[PDB]
Amino acid sequence: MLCEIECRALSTAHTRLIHDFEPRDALTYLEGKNIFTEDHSELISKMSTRLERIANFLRIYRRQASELGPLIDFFNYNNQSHLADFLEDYIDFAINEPDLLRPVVIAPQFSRQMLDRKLLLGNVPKQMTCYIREYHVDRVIKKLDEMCDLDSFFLFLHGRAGSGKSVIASQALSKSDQLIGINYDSIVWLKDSGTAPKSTFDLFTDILLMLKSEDDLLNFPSVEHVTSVVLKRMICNALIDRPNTLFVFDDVVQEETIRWAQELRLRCLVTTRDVEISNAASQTCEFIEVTSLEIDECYDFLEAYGMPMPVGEKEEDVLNKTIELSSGNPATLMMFFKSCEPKTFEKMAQLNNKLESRGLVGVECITPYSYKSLAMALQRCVEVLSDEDRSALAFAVVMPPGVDIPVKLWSCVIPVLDDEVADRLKRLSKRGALLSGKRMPVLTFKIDHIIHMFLKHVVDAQTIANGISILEQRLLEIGNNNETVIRPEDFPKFMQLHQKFYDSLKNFACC
Amino acid sequence: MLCEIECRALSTAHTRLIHDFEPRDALTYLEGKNIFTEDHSELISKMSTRLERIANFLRIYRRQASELGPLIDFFNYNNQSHLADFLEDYIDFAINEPDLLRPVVIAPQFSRQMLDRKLLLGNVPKQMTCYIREYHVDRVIKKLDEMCDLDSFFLFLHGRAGSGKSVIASQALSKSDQLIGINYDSIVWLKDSGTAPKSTFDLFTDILLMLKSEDDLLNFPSVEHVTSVVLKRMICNALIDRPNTLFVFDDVVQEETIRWAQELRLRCLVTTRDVEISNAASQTCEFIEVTSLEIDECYDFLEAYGMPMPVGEKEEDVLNKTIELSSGNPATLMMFFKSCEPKTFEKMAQLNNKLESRGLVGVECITPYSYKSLAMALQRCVEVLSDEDRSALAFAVVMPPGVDIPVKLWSCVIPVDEQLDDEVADRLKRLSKRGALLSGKRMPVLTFKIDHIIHMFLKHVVDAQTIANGISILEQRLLEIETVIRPEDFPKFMQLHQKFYDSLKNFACC
Amino acid sequence: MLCEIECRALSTAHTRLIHDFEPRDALTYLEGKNIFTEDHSELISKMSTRLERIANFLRIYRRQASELGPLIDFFNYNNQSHLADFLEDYIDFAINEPDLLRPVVIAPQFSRQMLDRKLLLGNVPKQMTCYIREYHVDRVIKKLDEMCDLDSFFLFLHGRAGSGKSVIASQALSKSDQLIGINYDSIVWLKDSGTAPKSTFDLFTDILLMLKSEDDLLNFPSVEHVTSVVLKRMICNALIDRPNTLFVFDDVVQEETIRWAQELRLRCLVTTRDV
Amino acid sequence: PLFNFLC
Amino acid sequence: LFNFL
Ligand SMILES: Nc1ncnc2c1ncn2[C@@H]1O[C@H](COP(=O)(O)OP(=O)(O)OP(=O)(O)O)[C@@H](O)[C@H]1O
Ligand SMILES: Nc1ncnc2c1ncn2[C@@H]1O[C@H](COP(=O)(O)OP(=O)(O)OP(=O)(O)O)[C@@H](O)[C@H]1O
Ligand SMILES: Nc1ncnc2c1ncn2[C@@H]1O[C@H](COP(=O)(O)OP(=O)(O)OP(=O)(O)O)[C@@H](O)[C@H]1O
Ligand SMILES: [Mg+2]
Ligand SMILES: [Mg+2]
Ligand SMILES: [Mg+2]
Repeated sequence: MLCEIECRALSTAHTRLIHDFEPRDALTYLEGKNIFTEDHSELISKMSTRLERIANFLRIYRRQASELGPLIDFFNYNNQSHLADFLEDYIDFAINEPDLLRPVVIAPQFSRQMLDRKLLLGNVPKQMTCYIREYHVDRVIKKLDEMCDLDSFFLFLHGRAGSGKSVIASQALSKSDQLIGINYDSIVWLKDSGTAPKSTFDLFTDILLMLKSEDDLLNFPSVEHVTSVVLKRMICNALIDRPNTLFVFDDVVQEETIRWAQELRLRCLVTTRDVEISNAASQTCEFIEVTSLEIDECYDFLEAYGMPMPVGEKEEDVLNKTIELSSGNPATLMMFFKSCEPKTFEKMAQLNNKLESRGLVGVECITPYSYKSLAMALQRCVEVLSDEDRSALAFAVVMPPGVDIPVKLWSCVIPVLDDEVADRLKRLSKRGALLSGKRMPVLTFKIDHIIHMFLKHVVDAQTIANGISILEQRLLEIGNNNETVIRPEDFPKFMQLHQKFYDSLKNFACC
Repeated sequence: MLCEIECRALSTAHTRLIHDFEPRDALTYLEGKNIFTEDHSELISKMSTRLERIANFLRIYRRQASELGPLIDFFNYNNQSHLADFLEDYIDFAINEPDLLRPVVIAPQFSRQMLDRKLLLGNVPKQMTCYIREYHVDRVIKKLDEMCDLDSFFLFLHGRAGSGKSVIASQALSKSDQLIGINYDSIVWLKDSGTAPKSTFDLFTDILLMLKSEDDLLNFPSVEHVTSVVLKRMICNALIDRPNTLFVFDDVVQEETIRWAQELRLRCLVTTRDVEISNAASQTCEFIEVTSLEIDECYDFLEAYGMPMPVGEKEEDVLNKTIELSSGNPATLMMFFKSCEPKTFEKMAQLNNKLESRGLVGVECITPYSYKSLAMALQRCVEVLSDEDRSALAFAVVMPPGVDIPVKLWSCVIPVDEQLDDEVADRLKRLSKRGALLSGKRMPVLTFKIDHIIHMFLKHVVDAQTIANGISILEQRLLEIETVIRPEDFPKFMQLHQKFYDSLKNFACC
Repeated sequence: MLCEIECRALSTAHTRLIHDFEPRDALTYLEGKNIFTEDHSELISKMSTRLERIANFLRIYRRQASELGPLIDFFNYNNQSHLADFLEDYIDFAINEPDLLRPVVIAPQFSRQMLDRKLLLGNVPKQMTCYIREYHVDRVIKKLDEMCDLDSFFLFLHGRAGSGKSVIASQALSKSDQLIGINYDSIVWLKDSGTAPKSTFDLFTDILLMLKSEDDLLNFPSVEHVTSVVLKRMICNALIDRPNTLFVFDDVVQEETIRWAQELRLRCLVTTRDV
Repeated sequence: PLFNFLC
Repeated sequence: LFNFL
């Protein structure tokens, strides 16, 4: 057999091999130097058209000869030297040089290739444009480049709900030209969102079909009933036709997904909310945490869709009110914009009010998000939770939001050495980014605001007042024992510092 | 694989690939340059008719080749060079000199008889002729021209019910000769009107089938039951053979449609009544609003269909009565004409009476509109409404129609679950955005307004009780301590509008 | 490609192109003036019978050449000038004259064609004879002639019940020879009489089948269940094979008929009672 | 009744 | 707890 270079030569010189040539002249010469056979030569010698003898000469020649020699050493002798010169020049531009073209560009407009065709067919969503988060989308692309060599690997683009992960993944595969074409041949982007136990098999069923050729989508069988070992095998089968393929698994909830992904030796990008699913994978696991939109990125995000920036002080304060409330969160920020109607700071503060006295439901709007409101999202994040963690979370209402507070200061409201509290609050921040860990000065956690007004209008109206009371109780129990600064242990006895918000919470439950 | 440009070339030059060509001639020349397979060649070599071998050659080719080279390098050698010259001309007036493509290599073959074929097969409706709204159809064609370059986009031709959008879209794809052929190769026009959750899938099932060849309409599988990811993939599959394709989605109600349209990177014209569905799309969204027919344009429309123009003063007044009543609305105006029987200004004023004492049902008629009366249309617009918005709307009867009035003057009849009633404005906004039932007007003072068609809808339609209750609930707040808005020194007496209140009370004493 | 005149020439001169000719003599001449290819010529040069080489020469020739020149400029040189004279005379009777035949008559007895065959197959009823209402049947034919140019249009032949409309329509398409053959290629005459809401779809189902070829009436599927947008599309599909076609919709009651008729851009005569 | 069958 | 989670 030949190879990619020599067949690139036999393919490249076809416009040429048609204007002047005939395989019969060479048949004897190939019947001779022992690289053909008199039936091969029979097949090529009695053929009506010359295009026949040529197509058979070029098919037939490639199996018998160890190389493309006895075809250069022929176009020479036959006064067809204008051919053998092109081919010897090319063989020189490959035998004599360790450099050619690499995977890059020489037939331009990858703009309809990589952008249009491959993204669309791999079901990659239409990347966002009016704002791009540099750092994160960039690190995704980088960390994807570093791994394109690898045979299988997990990249976990994990964050809060509506924190913007999928969009960032949309952009990281839509910006560059490297990831698709240079680093990976194809893209398969599939939304999971599986909760049932039958969902994790169906997913890889639609992978298996994302793979299958345009031919035989018609032939699609009643594949719904066939074992898992077989669906797995049919995929790693149909995966032969797919050299270096990238997999985006948008919105993973079950670690069973990840297990199949790790049995099928796949290359995976993963947007998810729960980070611990990676313990399912024993492997090169790399992580990228989608933090909350910093106050300045929030500005950028606002400016980006045409929102007027403050002047008076109690307007920049109004907007820091909005940014504080929606504790840096893309989605609810967007809903906020879509619902800011006249665009005035005035109607913005209207919303700033509406948010405290009606929770997230006050700004719920039609948004690019699959969800009417972030509460619909967090819903699931709360359902999946260990029953005990569902409890701890359910009680963490009665804290102060956007305040760093001690573990013991938490031991008062949270159910069951009470380090166990920390363990729950850990599971709780890892699995939907519902809390917030901060190691020193003292092991302390923190509850943000979005993650609070979720729970406000969501936990049992009684349990609010009960957590408030169970706190004022153990606080005073602790009493019977006798800013960038943590609350000291001489002063835990009075959570009254946060009386303001405590008085509001109280008015909520007690009516 | 190719793309939309090279396939736009393969599609534009099809009348030619039909007039002189043969795939058998190219199969041999192409197995060599690596663009086929012995089943590909099997499928194309044994086919009874040539249009079969051609449709398989252009399909398989659009999928198989890394480029559009080995098809220029063939029409040449086969003395069918008159083909490869056309295609190389197009690719050159595409990569190197852009823009020049529409004037030079695409337009000199336009034909006002090929259009009608393309329109018909794309299910585009038969444009209106006896009157054309110049401005709107024009700006539509314009804003469509501006975007044919773009890869995917939404144009929202939004308005009231019966406001005339779809007809205008019918005309906009029927006026120019550029939009179909020059700017876009094909048209697919599909009516939505989906309310169920299965509708948004069935639609794109019929897209998928609007696309598919006359061959393999036979082969249609039990696709009724097949995942969304697969109908979607099946489309973006079958969408390769469709370079620059325009999609009209006539009468969209559900933003789920728009979401599919946006996952499928489609090019969409969209007629709809609820404008907010565009929030579903994070993308290039552009808008054209079909306003109520201006007072002069109504004249134009009437003359347009043979209606006698006034002389006496109380005849121009009869027609300003009609224009006021049907607060500039194509459809009810048309029903009005269709029902004016003898044609006299007299029987027109007869109807003008009939409209106040029988509502839209007094003039409901067989019209090019799918609807007997504008109320059947507004029906849906009222069902879809947020329950709370359904309430606000249900109460806006007891206002003065065709009168500009303050928000607080509205806070009185309009519901709400303190001291700042802005919530009323938010609801009344949702209410104008979603079927154009109200009317927002920012300064001099924040005021809304309910029109007349949109009023006499509610008259003979809301619960007979809620009228008298809204009237009294108004007379309560009514007391506490012309081209000119009513001042805050004078809100305590709505008696200025006593006429249109004596009318609802006489209505509610029946 | 050629066209209707030049292919009418290659078709007309076949009785002639069989008695004296051979494509090999021309193969080199066409391999030469650049209008053939050595595989094309291969296909035509090794063929057992002459009728083979002729049928391949006449099929193959029509794609490559911009015109019928390098075949007149050959029958000349080959002592087969009695051919090239007929063809040059004909090309003169088309290049040099802006007049030929129009759609009319030169193979007479349209009496079994237009009367028998097309009327019967389009299910047009056996026209009345013992009395004809001049004025009305006449104005129908007239007003149909004036519109044969148009792409789609409604003619409403409306009256009282039993007032005689359908019969008049029977006569207007059975009298003249123009409406069928000259002005319209085919006739489709279908009785509606639909009252239910399912009737208006079934009608256009039987249109769709009035259209379909004698082949594939056997293949008729369980078409009863398939959307309206699809029945509509299958019709405007199968309507490609039907240039200028007239539609009689005998006995319409529902305006839904008329709406489909107007979405399907049809040419319609209509007998009805309700105007 | 709050809307005579929506209209 | 949790009104429908
Ligand atoms: N540049 C952006 N970055 C993040 N979010 C954005 C951006 N632009 C718009 N958004 C809005 O934020 C919403 C949430 O984005 P995204 O879908 O990526 O969240 P997510 O990380 O997938 O959360 P989940 O996994 O819970 O769905 C989008 O639907 C969009 O409305
Ligand atoms: N340009 C026009 N010329 C003649 N008649 C018109 C025109 N525009 C509207 N009409 C009449 O008004 C009716 C309403 O127009 P159209 O069908 O476009 O409504 P629409 O905007 O689609 O409303 P909806 O979205 O509720 O269907 C038409 O059916 C027609 O009878
Ligand atoms: N020349 C004629 N013109 C009209 N009617 C005739 C004539 N000769 C006979 N008739 C009788 O009149 C009857 C009614 O004719 P026809 O079927 O045309 O009515 P129509 O207009 O179709 O009414 P409908 O639409 O209610 O069926 C015929 O069945 C026939 O018996
Ligand atoms: Mg997601
Ligand atoms: Mg519409
Ligand atoms: Mg009849």
